[PDB]
Amino acid sequence: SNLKPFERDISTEIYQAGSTPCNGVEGFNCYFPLQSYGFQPTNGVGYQP
Amino acid sequence: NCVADYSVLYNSASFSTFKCYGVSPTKLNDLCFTNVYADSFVIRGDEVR
Repeated sequence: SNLKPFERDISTEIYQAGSTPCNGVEGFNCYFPLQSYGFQPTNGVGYQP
Repeated sequence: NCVADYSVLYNSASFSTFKCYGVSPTKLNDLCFTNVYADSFVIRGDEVR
């Protein structure tokens, strides 16, 4: 669910987007919650830090 | 002129590629569209990228 204002809960539980939970195993329809971003000096302005 | 149930193919989990843009995967069932084009064919594996 979305955040309430000023909410910071650090979790690494992979969430199940499919019809069956994967129980913490990165598999089908169970993505990793944390996405990293490829900062580059050549990145576009919309993607620069 | 037909209502589409978007849960059958999303929960079949037989698809090796499922990339949706402009709409999220689990809000297809909520939305109401004017028309949808379906393009069916066979492409080699690494070409699907």
